[PDB]
Amino acid sequence: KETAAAKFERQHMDSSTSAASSSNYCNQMMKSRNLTKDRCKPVNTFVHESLADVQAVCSQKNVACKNGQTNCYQSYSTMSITDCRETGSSKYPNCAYKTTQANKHIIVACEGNPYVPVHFDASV
Ligand SMILES: CSC(=S)/C=C(\O)c1cccc(O)c1
Ligand SMILES: [Ru+3]
Repeated sequence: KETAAAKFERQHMDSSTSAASSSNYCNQMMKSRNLTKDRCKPVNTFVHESLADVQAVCSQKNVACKNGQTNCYQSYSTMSITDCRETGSSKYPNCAYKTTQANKHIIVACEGNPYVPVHFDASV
């Protein structure tokens, strides 16, 4: 029932803050977005731009996806993001993450009709 498009919004959209509100950000957000459910998701990126701006990336710079598919797109403008990376001492169910804020171009995979983001591939 959760569409792929909806899952992308759950995993990767946080339009509510301009930047990572705190060294705590990742611990709180991975948990509440259900990314520490069955395992600690090792790496995950949140984007702090509007939904419209992030959906519009599917019409921007077409680039190869890390997996070799052709349906990835790089943003022309930089975007405000937060990178969440599991710590060395992190142990499920107490998943712990380092939080890093940045401004970078994002790369997303897009699929469907309508053609919308479904995976976060990379930042550059
Ligand atoms: C690491 S890629 C780099 S930083 C590229 C850009 O900023 C970029 C690329 C194409 C068009 C454009 O207008 C901007
Ligand atoms: Ru650039």
